[PDB]
Amino acid sequence: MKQDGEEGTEEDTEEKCTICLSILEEGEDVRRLPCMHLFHQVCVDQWLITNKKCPICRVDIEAQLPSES
Ligand SMILES: [Zn+2]
Ligand SMILES: [Zn+2]
Repeated sequence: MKQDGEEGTEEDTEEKCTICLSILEEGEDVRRLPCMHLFHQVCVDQWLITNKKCPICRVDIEAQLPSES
C-alpha cells in the first residue's frame, strides 16, 4: 500500500496480517509495532497481550514499558 518503488524500505512495511494469518484489509484503523512492521491495530493489541515479541522479526519490541488496561 505501496512501496511505489518510492521508496520501500524501513518503518511501515506492511504484509499480510500474520496474527490473523490473513491479508490486511481496508476494514478499520491499523497500527505498527515500533519494531518496524505494520499490522491491524486490533491485532497489535491482542498480540501484545499474548506474544510480547514481534511475530515477523521475532524479538521483544523492547523491554519498555507501558502497563496497561
Ligand atoms: Zn490482523
Ligand atoms: Zn517487527
